[PDB]
Amino acid sequence: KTRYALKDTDEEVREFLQNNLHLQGKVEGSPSLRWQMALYRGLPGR
Amino acid sequence: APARLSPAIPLEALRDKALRMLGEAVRDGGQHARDPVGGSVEFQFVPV
Repeated sequence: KTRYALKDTDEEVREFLQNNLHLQGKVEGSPSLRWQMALYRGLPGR
Repeated sequence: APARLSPAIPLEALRDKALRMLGEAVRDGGQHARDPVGGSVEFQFVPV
């Protein structure tokens, strides 16, 4: 959202996010995302 | 007066019990739940 606040185009933010693939969540140890992961894994879809 | 000794209490039960609370406390502390045994984490780990 802040990148969009920089008046950056779609290509600019797409390249901006493409270089931050390593910076995913990876906070599975925290309790805030502990139940969210389980709920997502419990979906009837894919 | 033959001054009295300390009151007795089953030591085997006490040692087995005390290990159980400490084992549970260190296990329940990993979940980082919003409801400790006492008022806070201080009252949960210090008395044991």
